[PDB]
Amino acid sequence: AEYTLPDLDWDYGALEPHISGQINELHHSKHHATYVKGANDAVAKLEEARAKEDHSAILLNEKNLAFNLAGHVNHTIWWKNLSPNGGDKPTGELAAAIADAFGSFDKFRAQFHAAATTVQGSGWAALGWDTLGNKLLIFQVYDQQTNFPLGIVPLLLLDMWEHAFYLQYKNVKVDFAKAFWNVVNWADVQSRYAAATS
Amino acid sequence: AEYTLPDLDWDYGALEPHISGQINELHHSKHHATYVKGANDAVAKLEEARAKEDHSAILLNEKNLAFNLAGHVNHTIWWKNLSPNGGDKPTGELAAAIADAFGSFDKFRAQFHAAATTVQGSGWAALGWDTLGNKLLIFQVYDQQTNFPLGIVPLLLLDMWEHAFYLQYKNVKVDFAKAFWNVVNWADVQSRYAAATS
Amino acid sequence: AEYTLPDLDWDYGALEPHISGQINELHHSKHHATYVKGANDAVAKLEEARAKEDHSAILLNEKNLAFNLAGHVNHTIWWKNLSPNGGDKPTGELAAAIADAFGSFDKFRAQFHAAATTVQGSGWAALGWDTLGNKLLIFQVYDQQTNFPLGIVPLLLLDMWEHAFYLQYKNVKVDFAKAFWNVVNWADVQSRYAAATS
Amino acid sequence: AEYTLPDLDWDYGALEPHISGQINELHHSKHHATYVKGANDAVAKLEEARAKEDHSAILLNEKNLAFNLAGHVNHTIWWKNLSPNGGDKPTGELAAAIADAFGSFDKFRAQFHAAATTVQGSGWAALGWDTLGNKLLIFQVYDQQTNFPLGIVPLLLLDMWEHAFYLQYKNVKVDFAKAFWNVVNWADVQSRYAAATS
Ligand SMILES: [Fe+3]
Ligand SMILES: [Fe+3]
Ligand SMILES: [Fe+3]
Ligand SMILES: [Fe+3]
Repeated sequence: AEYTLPDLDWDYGALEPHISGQINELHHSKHHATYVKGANDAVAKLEEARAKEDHSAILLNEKNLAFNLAGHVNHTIWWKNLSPNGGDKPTGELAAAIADAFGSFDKFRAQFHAAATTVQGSGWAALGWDTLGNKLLIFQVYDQQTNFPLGIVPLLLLDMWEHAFYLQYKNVKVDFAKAFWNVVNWADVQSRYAAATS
Repeated sequence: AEYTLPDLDWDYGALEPHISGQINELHHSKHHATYVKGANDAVAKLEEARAKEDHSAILLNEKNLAFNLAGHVNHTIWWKNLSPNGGDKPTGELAAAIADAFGSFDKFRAQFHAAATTVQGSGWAALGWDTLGNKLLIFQVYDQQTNFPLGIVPLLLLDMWEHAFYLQYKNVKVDFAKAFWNVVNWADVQSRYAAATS
Repeated sequence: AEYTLPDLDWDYGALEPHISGQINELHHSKHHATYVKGANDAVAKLEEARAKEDHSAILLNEKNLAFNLAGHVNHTIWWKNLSPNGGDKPTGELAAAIADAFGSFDKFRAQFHAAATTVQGSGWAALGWDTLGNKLLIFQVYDQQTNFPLGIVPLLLLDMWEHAFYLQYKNVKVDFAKAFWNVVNWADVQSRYAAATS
Repeated sequence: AEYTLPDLDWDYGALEPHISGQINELHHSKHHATYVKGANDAVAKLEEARAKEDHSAILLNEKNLAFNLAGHVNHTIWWKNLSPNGGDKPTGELAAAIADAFGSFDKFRAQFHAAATTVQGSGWAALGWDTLGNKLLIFQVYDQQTNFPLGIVPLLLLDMWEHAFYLQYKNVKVDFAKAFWNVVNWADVQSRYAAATS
């Protein structure tokens, strides 16, 4: 049926001071809200293309279908990764996963931070699981749909779009990508991981 | 451990006349061969970055890791999708999947063809399963790692890179994307699908 | 010698209420400031690559050289296009240029607005002169360095990066791309045009 | 008026053995031929959009207008840069330009080669003149329209698209990017340069 904008497991301001409630609202209710509709639209148009056997604009339908389903898919997980009782570090299976995968949790943080802070333009930092080589990796996502292989299982995302922190951190993304760690929903992450390795 | 170039379930010329044996060789032994090594390299470099806690070139490591693991991941499936005893149409569960998903198998072919034939530059045509909205969709992949959402399960791919058909079809990709259907490994596709819906 | 961040021909708040002084500062002193240094860096690195005859990271040097020189080049013109005594419409030669080129000034505005408001991610709207076919065209720039032909002469740019209006307009870029017209430096534009046709 | 496919200043095989006559034909008469029409089309469509004040597909019109005018613009210069009586090295003003700009002609070759040989996917290697910082630089062009700043003056291009050498060199682009130098039209380059500095 249709894609729909999902509910937060918390109150828009749950995250201060690390993330502005202000931001959360706009993000969820505005920006997510949107991808959810483009998503639905593009699908719709393909529906119609095929029904009229006219794929003149195929290039454009695949690009909008890609772009919104993708922002929709990342913003959904972004929410789940966030949490007011989140923070510290991962434990057990995931935590181990991490150190063998990146040496230590700090090693991983580090790279994750670099990943995120150097996107040239819009983008995201993502920890995904490689079913290919059963590895744990970090990709630097450009925009919402580019720069990683098909089949990767997402684990922890961190929105680096300017609308993700400009109201608060302004031009200092560095500060925002730091704050980020203080609300990370490790639980959600650990679940995501278990499932993917299963 | 490392990524490795996989073995074909057939003899390089199994596919004539639809695809030149010549091509298959070059493709497998040359082009795939390569992505498999970049893949391994980029991983390696990240290993080293972190070990030297120097992520100055993070942008470049994530881009090479993305680009080769991605060509590696697509060329692997590309092989499996191909088959000398392949062809005709899908049956059962997948075949049904298809008609409710794109109206008919011809409707789907059509769109799939358009998808593929209009890439602006390098690229691929891909049928992937949406775990999000449990849908069956077609994406137009640019290069090897761009233009589709994270978490999509690949089902049927069709390499549209010039090195995929220039020796044979020259500038007429249209002809090649047609021939394509005659060696499609529906079996492989139907399996891929069952698994993803499971 | 080096690229340098240029001086504004006005006071940071000259532009309210159409553009926040706040924004102008950040933009100029922060974001521009930056591209000007990446610009200088990347150049520097190429200098060094060649001096050590090691172009292992060529991919990355060309990408940073492209990306910063490009943001540097667009933000420079962006400033010049802006003006507190700007506005209304173009006159004379340019104004004529425009109507034969896009039918009317409103026709052109319209398209220019659409151009800008639909970028998928970072980007800009640009009016450039085609020395090829001596035409006047509008391109939709992605990020800072992609989506237009080599040799185009820039005439009027409009920054659509989220950091260009989020503090003020928040998620409503539409509103910002409207306000835009009220400070357009037609004079600067008309000069730019004369020169290019010469 | 319209963009038109230009005439070569030589016979399709003028370039063997360095470039296959076969290739030249296909390239000129097929691939160029095409960009010249997309070019004309996209323009046409914008014409129509505006006439119907319907810019729903603006994203797609700007992308096709960008992509074909760009391949059209690069392939045009590509022809001019090529020459049967070409080769050796540049002289006078340009030659000097080069050594102060990249240290030596070999330093420049080197970087130019690296530039070209590592494109990830489609792309080109380009020497352009920076009116910004009056510099001489090399950019790595992705596809046909991405990866360099607006306002760069093209000087020497080298098509790295697979259809530019696969028939001949197959997967060994390295060999082709070498051969390249043997037909470079320095004259054309030296003129291009004089003009740009003027
Ligand atoms: Fe976002
Ligand atoms: Fe391939
Ligand atoms: Fe900006
Ligand atoms: Fe070409």
